[PDB]
Amino acid sequence: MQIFVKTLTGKTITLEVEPSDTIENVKAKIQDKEGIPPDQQRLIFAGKQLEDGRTLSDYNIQKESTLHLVLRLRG
Amino acid sequence: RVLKSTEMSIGGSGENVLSVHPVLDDNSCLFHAIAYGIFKQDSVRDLREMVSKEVLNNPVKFNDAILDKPNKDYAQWILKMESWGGAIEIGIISDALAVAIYVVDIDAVKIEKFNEDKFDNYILILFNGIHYDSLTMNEFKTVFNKNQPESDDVLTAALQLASNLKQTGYSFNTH
Repeated sequence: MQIFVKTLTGKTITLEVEPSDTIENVKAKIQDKEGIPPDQQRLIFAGKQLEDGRTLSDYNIQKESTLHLVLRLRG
Repeated sequence: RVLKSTEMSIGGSGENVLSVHPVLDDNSCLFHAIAYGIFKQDSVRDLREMVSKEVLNNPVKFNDAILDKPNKDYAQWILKMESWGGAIEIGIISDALAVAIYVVDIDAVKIEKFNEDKFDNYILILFNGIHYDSLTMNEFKTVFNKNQPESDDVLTAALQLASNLKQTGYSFNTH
């Protein structure tokens, strides 16, 4: 399966996931591809703030679904 | 000469040095750090306002979920001197000034890049988890260009510096 993640900096990125993958897995996959620590990552799909523990199927995220990534980094 | 703990050799040439340029530890250090890199003349008011403006002026990109807060609230909130800037501010400021901004993340030993594929020029700010500083070469150059050979030597220097700073306990973090 293939999903997309778009950033506020105009970046679009293609992940390869599974409906049973947790948001955490996705966050790790984003770390592995973009070098961003998961604790600095907020993921959003369909106006929802996705939780680390739930899965991709739980949010009906499926083929060619686009996720939104926003970082923290407050100092 | 022997480098200070806040300095790092760049490349093998031995002529060039990367170093922390510390900024005021108040609540607006992210803005001090960016302002130093780009304007070298402190501004915070102007920087806060441009963020707040862009947010108000595009409620579609910066909608309430993205912002974790109602579009109007965040626009007001980020105008307060006690509000900590973060990734959302960096993104906007980067766009508006057509300069990429790279966060050298000490705790992670990573470099988180903003708009690196839209703008070839970038600055480096140093993030210790609760505070931002600026990074300069030879204490005079703050804007680099990712298409030059020097650039990789600089990024490599930034990473080692981050690594040294983490080892010596200047990291902190929160999550």
